Amino acid sequence: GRCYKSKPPICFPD
Amino acid sequence: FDCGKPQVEPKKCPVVGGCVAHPHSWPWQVSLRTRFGMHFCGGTLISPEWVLTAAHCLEKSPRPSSYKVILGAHQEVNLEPHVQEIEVSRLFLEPTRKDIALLKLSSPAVITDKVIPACLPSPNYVVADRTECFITGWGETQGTFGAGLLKEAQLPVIENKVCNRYEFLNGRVQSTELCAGHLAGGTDSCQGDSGGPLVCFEKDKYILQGVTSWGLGCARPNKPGVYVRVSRFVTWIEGVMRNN
Repeated sequence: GRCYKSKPPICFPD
Repeated sequence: FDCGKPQVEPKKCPVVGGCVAHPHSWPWQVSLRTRFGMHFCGGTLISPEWVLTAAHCLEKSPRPSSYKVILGAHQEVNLEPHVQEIEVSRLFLEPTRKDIALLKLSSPAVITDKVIPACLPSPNYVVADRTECFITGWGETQGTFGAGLLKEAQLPVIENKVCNRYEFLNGRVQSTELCAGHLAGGTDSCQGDSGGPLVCFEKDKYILQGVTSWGLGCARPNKPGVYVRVSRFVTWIEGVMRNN
């Protein structure tokens, strides 16, 4: 569920 | 000009939540853009030649010429005439792979009423629990208004021991990170804000204490935002600047 807040974001399964 | 001291005083509100900032009250706020003008991250001016940002902002291209920095802006798209646009000449990523990076400007920013560096903290200083800080940027607003304008939000720091509790971020936060946010939800940095500042007012100036990095969504209850803890990287930051 971790998402790095760039545009677009980089999101991960946790 | 002195670092961390704006010429337009920022207001508290009368980025999800928060409010539109007074124009130029956050004069270290940078918009990081591709060569063709897409805003995709923020940054913080920390000296006339240097911008601090998040390392994940740079994954699209390893070439400095792919990037340019927008200084002194308030709007996202229809920039005012005196805004400074400077190409990036060098990129430095933190060498232990933490989410922080330095951009060297191809020409030094001209320091003005609208373009002023933030102050760095002393090495390894730990922002106390509950300290009131500000985040700023042009990121997603999730319907809380202010889209396309520089927004701000006031947020308290949540000490790592608490924010790592199972009920909150459940062990995910490293010691080189800090948490900030309202645990009830509703206020956060969001996509497009990465790399921008978390500043805290100390005595008479604003000190850069965090770099917007990641979260479990944005503005969710019991899920505060996570920021790179700038104080843990000051020694590295200064070494790069002084050797380049």
